[PDB]
Amino acid sequence: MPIASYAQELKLALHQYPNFPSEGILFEDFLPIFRNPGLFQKLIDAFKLHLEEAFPEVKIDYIVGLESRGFLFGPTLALALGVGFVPVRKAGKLPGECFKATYEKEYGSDLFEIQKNAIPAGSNVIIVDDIIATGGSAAAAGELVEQLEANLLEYNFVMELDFLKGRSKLNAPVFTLL
Amino acid sequence: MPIASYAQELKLALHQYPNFPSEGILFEDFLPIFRNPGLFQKLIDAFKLHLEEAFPEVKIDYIVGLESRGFLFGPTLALALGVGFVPVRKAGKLPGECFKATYEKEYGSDLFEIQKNAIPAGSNVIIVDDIIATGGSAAAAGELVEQLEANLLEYNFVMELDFLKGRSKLNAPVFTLL
Repeated sequence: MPIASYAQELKLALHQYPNFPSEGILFEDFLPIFRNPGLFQKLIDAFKLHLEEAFPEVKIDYIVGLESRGFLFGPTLALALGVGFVPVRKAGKLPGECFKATYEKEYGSDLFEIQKNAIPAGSNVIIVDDIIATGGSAAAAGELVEQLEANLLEYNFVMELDFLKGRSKLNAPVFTLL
Repeated sequence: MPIASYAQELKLALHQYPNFPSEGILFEDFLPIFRNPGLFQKLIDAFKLHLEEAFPEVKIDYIVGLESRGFLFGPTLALALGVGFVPVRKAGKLPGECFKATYEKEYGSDLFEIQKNAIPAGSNVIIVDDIIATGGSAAAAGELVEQLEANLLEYNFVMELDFLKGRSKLNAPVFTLL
């Protein structure tokens, strides 16, 4: 059926890569989806249909995409929904005043930013990305949305993979298409 | 003229930032465009209008976008045109067999990749990105398209900025919207 029909076709288009990006990790490459407009259309329609059914009476203001894979489908989904798109980037890339969030890893940390004036306080947003695994960048994006005094309605991911490092807690509902 | 109207309105949405990313460079941020679906669509319509005039009797097979600002509008443009999208990424990120190209800077280098199986030989391609300044990544992307034995029809950029380091030679015509 509908969302499930699209999910099925998209799953079959993924390419499996064992031991990537590290040994033991079974990677799934979604890039083939973008190479074919027929498949790309179904990816966007699947998320659009999901959001229309998940929030029939709640207004979505922005799609927040995570660098860089979330940039591949997030902006198009935003346009398809008639809403704005705002990126979360690795620190040091965005111009202007930015809110910052840190993801502490075993060794070192990952810094993320979002432009302070990009989303008004009270806005409702959906954070999107390709893969949800350890969840570091997703959790960080969540903190940034909170600093903007915006509401995180849900996270939308294309897939879930096991990067062998456990899972960081996400403080919002999660929908994973595949 | 339609494309003139789009360009003028899009230019007004840009935000200036002195000395970014480094001292002496006057940056222009196009991110506000994506925050407004009406403006975002005008950006897409502007590039569509250009390509329809530039390649009336030539089939475009793929839009190749550069990481990561090219990912913000490249996929969207691709789907709007009904063609495929393929990313060029900084080395070490893409899964699968990849072609490699190096951008030699004065005191370092930037390595780029494209998946070998992403584009069939003989395909017609348009490379897109936000800013054309030094042209380093753009030149590397051109070399990658050549390794795929594909035809580079043109480069499409949103804007041109002066990064104070000259501009590398590009082996294909260039179109800059703003």
